[PDB]
Order: sequence, then structure tokens, then C-alpha cells
Amino acid sequence: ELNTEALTRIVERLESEIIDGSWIHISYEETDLEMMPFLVAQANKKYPELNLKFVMSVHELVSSIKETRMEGVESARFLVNMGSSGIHISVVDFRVMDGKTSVILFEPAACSAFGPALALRTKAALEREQLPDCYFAMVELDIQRSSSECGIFSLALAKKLQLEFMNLVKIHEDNICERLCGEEPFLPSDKADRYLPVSFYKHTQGAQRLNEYVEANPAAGSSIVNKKNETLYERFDNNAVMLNDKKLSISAHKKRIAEYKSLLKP
Ligand SMILES: O=P(O)(O)O[C@H]1[C@@H](OP(=O)(O)O)[C@@H](OP(=O)(O)O)[C@@H](OP(=O)(O)O)[C@@H](OP(=O)(O)O)[C@@H]1OP(=O)(O)O
Repeated sequence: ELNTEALTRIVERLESEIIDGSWIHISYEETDLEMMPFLVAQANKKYPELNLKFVMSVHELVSSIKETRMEGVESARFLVNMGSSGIHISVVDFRVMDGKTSVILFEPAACSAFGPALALRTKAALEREQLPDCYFAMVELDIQRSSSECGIFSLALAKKLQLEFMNLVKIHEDNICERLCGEEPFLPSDKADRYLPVSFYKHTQGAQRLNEYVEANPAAGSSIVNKKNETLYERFDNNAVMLNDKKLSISAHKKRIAEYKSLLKP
């Protein structure tokens, strides 16, 4: 029941809000949530091996993780709204390897505040489903800094989790062998940079944050990240804006527009 008329009006507002600069203090979470079923359906059609599911609670996630394992599926992703009275959409990567099940929750933003608690909450929720040889880990990325782009980041990462399948074997392997987080509750960002490929950081909202990634991956600076033959750095600049003498990235905001426009295309 996609209301194309309404969506078309929305797309124009998004572009307008970028030009007048009001985008920064507007929340797009509610609209992302509403559009997500269509956006997920769109992603799956584009990538049949993606196996993306949209779940609207932690309970629906862990019970879906149980289902997916039961059906013999070995590779899947989940967009999960973890919030109750609010919206917080994260992405989970699911991978069975050898006999053991790997579940990794990726948080696009930081986790310094209540990271440990939330990680333990989600871990325990999954333990209650009682999956044998099931290992869980939560990963901090700290690449989202904008206020309402959790959905876009998670949707984009979901598709990258598929495309970077082989590059993500190691982090899943270390999760299973319990060599990933160890003593620490979740995986901090600096540790994550050593595991994850360049394509995950295309929408990074912070020049300093990118400098931290390339310090862990020297070649990442001058690596082509798209068909427009622009490097990670070159792309970061080509999707930035000036507001009050501060360089900000509207990459994720532009990605929302791309995602919405694709639903309109026949
Ligand atoms: O990696 P692909 O699956 O081949 O598709 C990518 C991707 O789009 P998806 O997110 O839908 O997969 C890029 O999006 P992001 O990496 O930014 O998230 C998009 O845009 P970019 O220019 O920013 O990379 C890029 O376009 P292109 O390579 O033409 O520049 C290209 O989309 P296409 O598959 O339609 O080409």
C-alpha cells in the first residue's frame, strides 16, 4: 500500500531541507520506520542472497534468529527496532559457521554511555531462546553522529554485510572462538576498524573518525569506494556541507533520498 503521491512530496521536502539547512534539527526516524518494509523489500529484490528481515523488537529479533537457524539458513541480516517508546534501528549479521551460530549486533553510533548494559540485555534475550553453540557480540562503529539516521545507516550496512561476506569471515570466526570481545562487554570502535572493510565507512560523519580508520588501514585512504572512481576521502568531501563554519556530512541524508527515489522508479 505504498502511497506514491505522499512519498513524492516527502522526497522534495528532504532535498529542500538539505538546501536551507533545516535538515540538522529535523527528525526523520518516524518516516524511515514507515518506509522500512518497502525499503527492505526493495533491498531483497536487488540482492536475492541478502536475506534481510525487518523486526520491530528485540523479542521479535531473537525469535527470528531461532527461526532462521531452524530453517537451515546460514546467512541472514536483521533490521531491528530496539526501542519501545522510541525508534532505534540497528543491524544484526547472522552467520552459521562450522556447527556454531554467530550473531553480531552493529551499532552505527557510539556506545560509551549505556553500551555494556544494552549488550548484556540483548545477549540474555538471545540466551533465553536457548540456541546451542550460539555466540553473540555487539560492535560499536561510531560513524553516525547525526540525530535521526539510524535506519539509513543500518539499511546500508545490511547490504554491505552481504557484499563483504568473505571479508567478514574473520570477525564471525573470532566471535565463535570467543577471541573478539573477551573481557570487554562489547567491541569498541578502534577494535572494529581492524576487522571491518572500507565500504562500511562511506557514510562516516566525521573527518577525524575517518582518520582513525585509515590509521588502522593505511591503504583505505586511497581506495576506490564506488563506480565514480573516487576514494574514501574524495567521496567524504563530495558529500559534505558548510554550516556555521563547520564541515558536516549529509551523505546519509542523501542516501535516504536515493533509497526513497528508488521506490518511485518503475
Ligand atoms: O555496492 P552496490 O550494491 O553495487 O551499490 C552501490 C551502493 O548502493 P547500495 O547501498 O544500494 O548497495 C552505493 O551506496 P553507498 O555505498 O553509498 O551506501 C551507491 O552510492 P555511492 O555513489 O555513494 O557509492 C553506488 O552508486 P555508484 O557506484 O554508481 O556510485 C552503488 O549503487 P548502484 O548499484 O546502483 O550502482
